[PDB]
Amino acid sequence: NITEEFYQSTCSAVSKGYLSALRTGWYTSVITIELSNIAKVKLIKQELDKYKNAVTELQLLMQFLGFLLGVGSAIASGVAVCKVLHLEGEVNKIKSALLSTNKAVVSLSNGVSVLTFKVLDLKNYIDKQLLPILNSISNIETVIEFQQKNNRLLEITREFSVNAGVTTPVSTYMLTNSELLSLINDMPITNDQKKLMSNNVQIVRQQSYSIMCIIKEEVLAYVVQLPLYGVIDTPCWKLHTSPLCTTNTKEGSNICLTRTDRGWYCDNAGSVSFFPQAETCKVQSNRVFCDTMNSLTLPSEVNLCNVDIFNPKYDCKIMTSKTDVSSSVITSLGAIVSCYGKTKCTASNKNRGIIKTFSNGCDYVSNKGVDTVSVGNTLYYVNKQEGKSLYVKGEPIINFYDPLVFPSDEFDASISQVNEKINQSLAFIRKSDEL
Amino acid sequence: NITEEFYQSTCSAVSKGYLSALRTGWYTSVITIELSNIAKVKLIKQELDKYKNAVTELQLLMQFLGFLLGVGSAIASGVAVCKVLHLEGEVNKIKSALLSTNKAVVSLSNGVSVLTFKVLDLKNYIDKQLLPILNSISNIETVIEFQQKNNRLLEITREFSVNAGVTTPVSTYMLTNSELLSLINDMPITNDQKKLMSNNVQIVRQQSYSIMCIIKEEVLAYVVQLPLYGVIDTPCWKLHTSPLCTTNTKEGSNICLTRTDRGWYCDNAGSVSFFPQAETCKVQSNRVFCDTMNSLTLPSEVNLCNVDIFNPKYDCKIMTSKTDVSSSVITSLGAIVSCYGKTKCTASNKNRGIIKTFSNGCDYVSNKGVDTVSVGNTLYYVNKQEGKSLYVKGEPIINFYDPLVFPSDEFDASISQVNEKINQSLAFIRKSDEL
Amino acid sequence: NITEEFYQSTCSAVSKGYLSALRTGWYTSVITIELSNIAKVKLIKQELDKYKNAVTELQLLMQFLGFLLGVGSAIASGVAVCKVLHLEGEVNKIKSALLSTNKAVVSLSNGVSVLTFKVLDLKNYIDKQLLPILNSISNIETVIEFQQKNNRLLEITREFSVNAGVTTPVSTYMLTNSELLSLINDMPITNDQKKLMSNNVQIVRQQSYSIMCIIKEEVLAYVVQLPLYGVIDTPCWKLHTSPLCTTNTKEGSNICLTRTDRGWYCDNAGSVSFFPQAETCKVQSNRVFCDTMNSLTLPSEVNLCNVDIFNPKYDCKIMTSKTDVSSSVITSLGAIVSCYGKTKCTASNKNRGIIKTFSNGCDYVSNKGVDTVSVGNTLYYVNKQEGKSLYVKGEPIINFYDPLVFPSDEFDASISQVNEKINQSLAFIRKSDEL
Ligand SMILES: O=c1n(Cc2nc3ccccc3n2CCCCO)c2cnccc2n1C1CC1
Repeated sequence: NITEEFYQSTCSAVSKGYLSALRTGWYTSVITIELSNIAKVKLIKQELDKYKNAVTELQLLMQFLGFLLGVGSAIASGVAVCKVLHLEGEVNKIKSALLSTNKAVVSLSNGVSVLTFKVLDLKNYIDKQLLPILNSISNIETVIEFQQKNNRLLEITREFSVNAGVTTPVSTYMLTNSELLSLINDMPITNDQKKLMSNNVQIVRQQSYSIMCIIKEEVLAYVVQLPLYGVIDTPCWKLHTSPLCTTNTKEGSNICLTRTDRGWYCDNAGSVSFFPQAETCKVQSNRVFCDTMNSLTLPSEVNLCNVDIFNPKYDCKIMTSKTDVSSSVITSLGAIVSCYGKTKCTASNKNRGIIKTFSNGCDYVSNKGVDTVSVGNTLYYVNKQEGKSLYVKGEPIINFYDPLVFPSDEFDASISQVNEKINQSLAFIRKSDEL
Repeated sequence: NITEEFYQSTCSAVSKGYLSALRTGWYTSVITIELSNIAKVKLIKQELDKYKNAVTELQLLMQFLGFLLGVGSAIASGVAVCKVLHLEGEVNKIKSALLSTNKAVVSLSNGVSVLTFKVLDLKNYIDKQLLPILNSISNIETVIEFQQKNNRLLEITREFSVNAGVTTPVSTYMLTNSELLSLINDMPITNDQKKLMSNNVQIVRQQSYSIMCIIKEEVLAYVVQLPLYGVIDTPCWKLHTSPLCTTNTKEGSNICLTRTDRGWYCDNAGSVSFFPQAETCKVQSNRVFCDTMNSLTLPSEVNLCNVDIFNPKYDCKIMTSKTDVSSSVITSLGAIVSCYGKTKCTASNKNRGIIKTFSNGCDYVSNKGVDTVSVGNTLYYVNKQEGKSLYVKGEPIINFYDPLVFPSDEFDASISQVNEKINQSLAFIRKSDEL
Repeated sequence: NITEEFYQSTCSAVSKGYLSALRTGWYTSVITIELSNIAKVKLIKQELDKYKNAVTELQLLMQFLGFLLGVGSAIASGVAVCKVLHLEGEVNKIKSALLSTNKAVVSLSNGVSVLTFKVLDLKNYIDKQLLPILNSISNIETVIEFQQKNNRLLEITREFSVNAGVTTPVSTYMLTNSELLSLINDMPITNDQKKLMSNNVQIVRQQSYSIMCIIKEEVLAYVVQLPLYGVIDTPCWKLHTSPLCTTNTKEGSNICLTRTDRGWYCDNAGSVSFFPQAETCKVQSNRVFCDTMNSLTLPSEVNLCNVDIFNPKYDCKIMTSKTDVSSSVITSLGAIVSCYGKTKCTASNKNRGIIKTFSNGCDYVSNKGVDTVSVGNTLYYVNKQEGKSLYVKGEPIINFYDPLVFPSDEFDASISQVNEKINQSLAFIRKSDEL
């Protein structure tokens, strides 16, 4: 299962063992609620005005390397469908197909065959239960049943109200679990995809959008926009990097280097999907949920940067500085510690206290027997996930650089770019020498 | 209406056709709820203890270029009013003016004439409905009416609880739609401003704050802080930029350049308001809602950077790198595609599939007939907004630069700054030549 | 109390007078709800199916200098406990200890002695109130009491549903105020710590996590993860910095410099905790709530950068540019104004209007008599906190630099790094001179 290697030479760690679940596409579907246009009945008269107020609100609704990412439009697929429902006869084409069945496909005269779904029939209820008796007296409940149907409308309306028509995650009121699962059952997708979504509906919900579309002809329509997971069960690995600095006694005489390529990496279609912001990803035990909108597509060679950062096949990205501050990175199965200067850095067991005091430099410790890590005044709990760690001994590459000609304000840089800068300044040095 | 030009020479696009709605100021108003200090009645006894618990909770409450932005204090206007209500007699000055009318102006003895507003009178209700009968028996409902008044208190209290006294957006419980609209009617603002806010109350709500102020003398007061839109119906345009790189076969021999000045631009008072984070802005069809807190004020000359980026009147901002990664930017009426290296970049129609395969470089495609764009493993839906696009053919300016003396780690840079760097290094070259 | 000095020489301001409250550790505790496994009764039959649906949802849940910060794992302490509850007999060890008392310590056979707490006993209720009568008829309410117990379950379930098992802030449904306060009473902490948390429960709530742990053996368990405030009542001060530029008439001939070390500073354990993102901190009157996860530990010498930025004991961090844009920073007791170019910058009184027009450069004004500040098209309200300001006159240090050899794209830089860059280029100049 989960494993982790630490590289002393580059102050970085890789956690492998994970399986992908990447949102690669969207599945849109039109969700409809049909509406009515209007002593134990005083309850019903109350709920009935809660009703009109919701309808009223609804009508008011009308009238390091992350900077390298592109810029999408997350709900462009859903709004594309909404804009079509505004065509005339298009709300009736839906209203007609959803007469004798609660789920139908409406060819929207735009290209898409959209799955339409009537989740709530208030129009029918109010007109075939409340309307005949509103012409004084109430039976049994009924009162209960209406309060339940209606409350859902109020919840949906409250969400669209506070979010100005677009919500996420998709609540159980936008789409109940039984509705969602039947939607999943009728998706043109592999059985693996269906079981993945069913075992993780709340994650699925979190990657979905609900877009308020239209109120017209006693019908409320919103578009639910669900994730397509086109990439599933491919290898994933997370890269943790921390500043690697020299440790000369004299303050400010030090140089530093950080691999800037931290994030999630997943094998994808012959390339590797890279996610520079490792919080656009959510881990569940050993399954990594990601969104390809927040990714770059890179050559698979990129993994060579961990094995060997000076390699000729991929140019590994680094940043440089003279800023030797202490800090820690909490990995999947341990902790990276960049201890510099006068800082007090330790690792501790819950019951025994400090078991390791860190030297200046960059070091690593596994969660096996260690509960917390301390850098300066910052206490970090480590992840207590079960796995195996490997410490890969090696000379910190920062020691291979002469501080005199080291370039120290590079951010969008790399190993070859830095060497190029060094060569250039050694050229100048050997040319003034001959003077 | 909406239109868009793409500039091949600078890998950028401008969407024009939009109308401004900029929050330029705040409108504060004190909102008050008067409180009471204490078999079908067992319901009322229940709601009455829900009441005391809310009061209890309430009392506990007491005792690219974005880095160039300034730093405001969003609720400083509202807290300014709150701090005054803590003066003595100031809660009574309010409580006295709101005796026979539900809406009054209280001169707060600080300068401001604040609009005071009593939205809920629980004190009166409990003491003139529940208190006389609590001395055993219940009439009719009444039970219903109290549950409704009280539920609002509980909703307001829940919001102030989970947000530690400051909430946004302002919910329909903080301020109902009928209350908000009457507030809007009595605002010292132009009719255009009133219709704008009325046609978009949920957006208005989203730009408002609710600040819990005080509980004192059987009175709950919070300050609602509503947006003033001082700039309305002025031209707006959004700028989309993407990395422009050379495309030499040999990996890593390439240079790149990105216009760093993407964002919203709105004509404002003889200058142009620039919003570097184009998600501090929300578009509704063709109206752009923005906040001037998140803006810079620039010369109107800034638009010349699109027509002609080498112009003498404004120095256009760019960043440089050697990092030729592929990506896409989804514009208002199409997509910009920066395809580099081995990446597979295409555009597709829903029903027909791939209709264009992109060459290495920077290119553009309109939403007219194109539904999705693909860069590497990333599928992007384009916006299906109705508009007209224009492709402005031109030589990519990156081809005008000799890679040998190109400065490649500039972020906070510009066209003239880069030329200055180039001149300097050509000076050195022509001085070593004469050796 | 609160005071503020402005430094004209470096365009910066320091607000002192604050007292710390730093989350330094976590306090975890297992919270349990015991569950049942199954005409006025039609209400109860309703609430009973709301019940089963919640249980159903719950079971589905199973199966400038911020870039210098380290990377923690916020809920690693809580999940550590959760993973233990999944051991066998571990849910029964809890269920057994919580038989005759509602609060017990369960030695989890892992090391920790965790505080276990049964907040809601639905199993007992349903089986000792509803189950004997479900074998037709209902007494009194009871109906009310069940609706209240059950509603809490539904609220807890709704939160865990929409947040996929991890929530924050911890709601009054996860943990009521009376439960929280008893938890606080039994914490191994100083009386100062207890009074601090009791006077600020909503802030405490905002720094807490609730982590859904397990459903097993008619028991629901979640881990509430509360903040430990190990540092309390130590001096804090916030640093405000703004761009300091030259003001030569000719556009683009100017140089700029910004102290990049803005944020919160708190005295902590012989060092100083620095918080580069001053919105990971929340002020309540004069108490600063912070999280040490978002901090660096620095030498106490760092405060010398305000007194004297050219000092030999700490190297003060600055960034440089040629980008002279106007902006403002709203401080605790006034405003910093960086006015450059053609921008219109003013300060105004509510009742009197413009009382100061700013010259080009960097200037400051206190909240005493000033209500708003205007830079370009941006209106800023100042904070109306009561305090004393001091303007420290001084030559802006930017005027000490020759523009010809000034390094203008440094971000991760400092005063000594810049001088070093200058010396190097003056070396080259004096060596070409002798030619
Ligand atoms: O995003 C960046 N940049 C880009 C960058 N370069 C610059 C040069 C001069 C002036 C400003 C510059 N900025 C803007 C940084 C604004 C952060 O709030 C960085 C440069 N050096 C070190 C870390 C950097 N990061 C971190 C990932 C957050």
